[PDB]
Amino acid sequence: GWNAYIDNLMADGTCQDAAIVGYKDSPSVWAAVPGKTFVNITPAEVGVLVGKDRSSFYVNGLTLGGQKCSVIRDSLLQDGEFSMDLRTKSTGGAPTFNVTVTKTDKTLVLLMGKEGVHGGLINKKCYEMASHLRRSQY
Amino acid sequence: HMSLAELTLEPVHRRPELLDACADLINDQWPRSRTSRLHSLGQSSDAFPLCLMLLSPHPVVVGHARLSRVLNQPQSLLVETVVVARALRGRGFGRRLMEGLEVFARARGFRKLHLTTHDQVHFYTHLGYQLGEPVQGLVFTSRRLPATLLPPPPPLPEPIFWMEKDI
Amino acid sequence: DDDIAALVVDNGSGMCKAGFAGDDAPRAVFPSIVGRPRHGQKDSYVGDEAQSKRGILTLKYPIEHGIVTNWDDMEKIWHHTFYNELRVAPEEHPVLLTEAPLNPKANREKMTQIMFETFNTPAMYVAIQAVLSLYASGRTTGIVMDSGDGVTHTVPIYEGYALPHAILRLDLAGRDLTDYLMKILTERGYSFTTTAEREIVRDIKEKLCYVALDFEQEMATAASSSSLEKSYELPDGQVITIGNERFRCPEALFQPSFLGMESCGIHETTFNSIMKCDVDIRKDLYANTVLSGGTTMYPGIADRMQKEITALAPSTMKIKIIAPPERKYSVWIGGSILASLSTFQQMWISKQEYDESGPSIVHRKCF
Ligand SMILES: CC(=O)CSCCNC(=O)CCNC(=O)[C@H](O)C(C)(C)COP(=O)(O)OP(=O)(O)OC[C@H]1O[C@@H](n2cnc3c(N)ncnc32)[C@H](O)[C@@H]1OP(=O)(O)O
Ligand SMILES: Nc1ncnc2c1ncn2[C@@H]1O[C@H](COP(=O)(O)OP(=O)(O)OP(=O)(O)O)[C@@H](O)[C@H]1O
Ligand SMILES: C/C1=C/C(=O)O[C@@H]2C[C@@H](CC[C@H](C)/C=C\CC1)O[C@@](O)([C@@H]1CSC(=O)N1)C2
Ligand SMILES: [Ca+2]
Repeated sequence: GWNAYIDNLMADGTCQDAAIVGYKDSPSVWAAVPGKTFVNITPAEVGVLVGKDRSSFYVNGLTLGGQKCSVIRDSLLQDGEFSMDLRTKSTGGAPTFNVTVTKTDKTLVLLMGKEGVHGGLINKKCYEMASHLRRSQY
Repeated sequence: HMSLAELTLEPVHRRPELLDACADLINDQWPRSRTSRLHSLGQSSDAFPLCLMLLSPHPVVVGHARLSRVLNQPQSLLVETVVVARALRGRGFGRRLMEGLEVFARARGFRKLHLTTHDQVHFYTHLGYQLGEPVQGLVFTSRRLPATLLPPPPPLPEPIFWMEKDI
Repeated sequence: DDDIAALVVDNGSGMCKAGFAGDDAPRAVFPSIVGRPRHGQKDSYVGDEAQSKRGILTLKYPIEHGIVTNWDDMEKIWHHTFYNELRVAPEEHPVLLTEAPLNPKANREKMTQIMFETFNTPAMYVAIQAVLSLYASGRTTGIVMDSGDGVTHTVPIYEGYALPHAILRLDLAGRDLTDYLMKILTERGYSFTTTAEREIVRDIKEKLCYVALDFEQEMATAASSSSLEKSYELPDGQVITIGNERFRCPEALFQPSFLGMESCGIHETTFNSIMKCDVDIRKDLYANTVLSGGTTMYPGIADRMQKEITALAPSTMKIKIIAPPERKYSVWIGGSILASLSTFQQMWISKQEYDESGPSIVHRKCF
């Protein structure tokens, strides 16, 4: 099933969280790593990611499953790119992690790297899975 | 391959007059720009990485090996660029170089040596190495740098030896 | 084999810095110029050779305001860097390049293509200059104000990742200040007008100019005594004297109207950059404002920034202006750090990745 895609994205050990989220009609997490963050994404969080206001989350930030993140790059609605790069925010010196969201025809693909994993690795990984899904008309 | 010469094992950065001879030795085997080869040897320091030379008094650079510390493995060292001068091979100097590495590393508390190879695997097994899994070496950094640093899913899509030895 | 150290190449509008990852200083610092006969060995002259022969050459800068505008000449600069300044083979080294903030998309693709197809680099990475300067200050979050020879940028950075939406650019830097000092030195009775005379004025600027804490008060001090006047000896032994021009020249960083520009000073654009950023990181930006670039070397610039930022920021806010001592070369030093980190191994674009994905790989992996 879709969990096979979480298995696939998680296989190389670079990421600590992954998910596939439908964003059309009523959004819902199609598949995600249990016990982590993306499994808890809300429709409202999906709406901010794919919404028309692409300016407020620069000053206000945004959340994924309740985890506050800072937007580094936003190309999520741009043809040929369809990706957003973020970094989590923490309190009391706890480590933060790089996140990339890519946007296909029907899904949002989300990846969170482990500590120290560079955002470029995460972005490339998420971009290739999205390209694979777009080619399948997904 | 019984070895008869008096030999010592000394870091390049303590015998800088021999650095040029050491570059000759290595580039003879693995040719690349001398600028780069001289710079690599110039990184040698007590903090690691450091380049050890097997020396003969009557002085000749008989051989060389690079020791580097290992990410997340304080007691490991990565051995690289192991070479005995081409004209002096087959006289036991390669064994004594690798054995000298063990003595040097163990005297400093290291317990495990790691290295890669393809064609010389039997040379290392002969000296007690066996297959291991990869490690990442720590490169030179200057002392002066800071150092603070639901639709159905569509279908999914579809060499060297690592040697180690306990010392 | 030893596995070899990466090269670090910082390409600026005026000066190029090249060296080896892990070193504490670049091996080569040379002008970023290509020279051709005004009216001989070559059709072109590059770097230190063009400098040597500048008397018979028209000089061109392939990098304007931090952006490559002449790719054929930039390729010459890189060829000169590898083979003449560093005397290395580029195909044997991973190469770390620096880029200006907001570097156009097609430029960084072309940068990638040239390194892999023309110089056959086994691996490469592109890092934003300001970010490297922050690394050299021992930080990963903060705002860098990078003023060089051709451009000034204010760049907020979170955990090592520049925030492009809040990056601000100011087409005002050291070469414009030199031009300005030439002009107001002429108004003092002198005549600096030629390209050669301009180089002399640059040296005057770098040796005698400073930033006043209170500009109007300093103008008054200069009018009421000679305590601020200095002397400078030209190559022909003739001696000129410089007064309030010492601080009027760098004052243009804070008052770009001195150059006829309708643009905010560096202090105010630093502030506007911070106010574009996430509410949750502004405190840290205010407390980690880092100066980089040769044009930040003026005595008094940190104090002046502290005072001006304080006037703009909330009265509660803690404001700290850090001027690292090697900030004239912090970009390069920051690249030496980064290219030496254990992590950096995973970051490279490999020659194989480039064959698979093409030049657009630079957009996915380098930010
Ligand atoms: C870690 C890395 O740098 C990557 S691996 C690359 C290793 N280095 C090279 O290939 C460079 C070219 N070769 C050399 O420089 C030398 O041959 C090396 C391999 C470094 C040292 O060997 P040599 O000096 O020529 O031989 P030598 O010490 O006299 O012989 C030591 C013992 O090792 C054996 N030996 C030498 N070369 C061998 C070989 N290729 N395979 C298996 N055994 C070999 C000898 O039979 C000898 O056995 P014993 O009588 O002591 O019991
Ligand atoms: N002590 C000094 N005082 C004032 N200015 C200086 C000093 N030293 C160097 N400069 C100026 O700094 C500029 C060069 O700085 P830098 O190398 O950071 O710029 P660049 O990287 O070549 O160009 P850019 O970053 O703008 O593309 C020159 O204009 C030079 O005159
Ligand atoms: C010592 C030095 C400083 C510098 O920043 O030099 C760079 C590069 C230089 C190139 C032309 C010059 C004749 C060659 C070398 C000068 C290099 O132009 C600059 O001097 C320009 C011209 S005037 C000025 O202030 N910046 C900046
Ligand atoms: Ca620069």
